[PDB]
Amino acid sequence: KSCCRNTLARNCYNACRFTGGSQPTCGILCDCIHVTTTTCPS
Ligand SMILES: [Cl-]
Ligand SMILES: [Cl-]
Ligand SMILES: [Cl-]
Ligand code: NA
Ligand code: NA
Ligand code: NA
Repeated sequence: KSCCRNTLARNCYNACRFTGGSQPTCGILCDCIHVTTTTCPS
């Protein structure tokens, strides 16, 4: 349920997940967060 600060960080996150990274890992490595709601903070 991912949320990233910009598109460079977004690509970071998707590639991280695809090559085996857990949610918390990918959030840490790509400066992203996970929410239980339908939208992210600006
Ligand atoms: Cl996970
Ligand atoms: Cl991991
Ligand atoms: Cl997280
Ligand atoms: Na993964
Ligand atoms: Na984990
Ligand atoms: Na982790």
